[PDB]
Amino acid sequence: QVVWARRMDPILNLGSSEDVEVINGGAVAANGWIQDLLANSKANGRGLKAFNAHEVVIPGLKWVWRISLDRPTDAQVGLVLLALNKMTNERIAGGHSKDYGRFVIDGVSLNGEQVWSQSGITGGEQYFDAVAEAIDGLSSKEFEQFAQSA
Amino acid sequence: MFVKQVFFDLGARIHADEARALVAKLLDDTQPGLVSALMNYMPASKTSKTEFPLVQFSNFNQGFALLGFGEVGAQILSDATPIIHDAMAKLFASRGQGVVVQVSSRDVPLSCEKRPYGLQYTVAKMVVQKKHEHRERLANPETGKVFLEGLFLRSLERQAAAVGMVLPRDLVVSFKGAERVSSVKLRPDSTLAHGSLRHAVFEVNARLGGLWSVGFLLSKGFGHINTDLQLGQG
RNA sequence: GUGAACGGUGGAGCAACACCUGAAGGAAGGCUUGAUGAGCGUGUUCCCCGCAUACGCGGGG
Repeated sequence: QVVWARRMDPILNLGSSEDVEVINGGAVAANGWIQDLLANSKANGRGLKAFNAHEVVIPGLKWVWRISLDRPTDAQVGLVLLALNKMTNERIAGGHSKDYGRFVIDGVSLNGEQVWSQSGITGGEQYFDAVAEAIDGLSSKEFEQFAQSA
Repeated sequence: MFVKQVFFDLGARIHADEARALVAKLLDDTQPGLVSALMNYMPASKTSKTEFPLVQFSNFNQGFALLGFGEVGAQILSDATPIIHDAMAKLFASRGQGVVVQVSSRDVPLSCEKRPYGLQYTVAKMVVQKKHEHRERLANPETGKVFLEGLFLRSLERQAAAVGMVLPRDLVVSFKGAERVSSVKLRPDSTLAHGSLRHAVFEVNARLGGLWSVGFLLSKGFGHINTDLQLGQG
């Protein structure tokens, strides 16, 4: 869908000087900004008041995601399922202010078997236990000599 | 070509001829060349030009508006706008609390195409009589009809010639009726007045695609309306 | 009658074997498609400009 979003200049939408009394310097500065944008309109410093379109996907359609692993430890799989439990807080898109990216996980397949419920993941208890033993004993030291350059 | 329309908002309605008088008075002291171009004066003296007015005032619900026909009038309007807007800003900030002056702009293109069927257009505040002979023609409908047809056709022709575009010369016009007859005044408190038609309806086989001005007193905001609104307005 | 005249550089031969371009990397962050144009006042001979050349036409405030 082509969804259209525009800007105004809201000082081109003031109208009443009682709204302008909040702006310091009086209405003369706002009128100077009016004269600035009309001088830009007759005439490359951009002002404001754009009109743009962006193509988005429609909402409510169902997608598939594939997260595969290459000889994983059970703690790594447990970390992936810990992320998949609370994926739904984050956003699978850009367009942060327009709420774009809200999603609900319909299912999660663990080598084909369905483990997803409404209250997170029901199943994969060995992976979760492995990752619970992995949060314990986790120090910043492993990250430090991972990031340290020779 | 194209005609540029500039809308000036002060929060209160002032009439187009009164705005013309008001605009001249505020800038009379400084920048006389800008005033000469805006009112279509001769470059030597105060007398206005005989030819088609490129820059004319018009009507705006919260103020007045400027019409600049062609590139020359658009440029005159383009350079005139900040000085005039600052003039209203200082004038309305001198007295009272102060009001935000609000501007708007449009660049309406002009077009015309000949069609083999009649089309209806209504014009309001239409001044038609300016000598005694036109008053003599208006007494009998048969000899006033052809005068009004020639006035409308010559108005369309002179506006097409002044804007620099070619108009087909096989156009036929027809006049149905006017709602009211009223006088206009050149200056307030003057005994002289000019007769005028109100809500006149005309039928042209061709179609018009922009702001078109017809008849006399074009610089006072008299007798022009947007045809682009009137296609299918009902 | 050229110190000439006459006279085959020939036969055979594998460039080929092996070898992962790619490991990591957020298209992002802000933004009224709603404004503008479509309705409201003047009551009779007076200043300038051209074609003419004044018998008048055109325009203009």
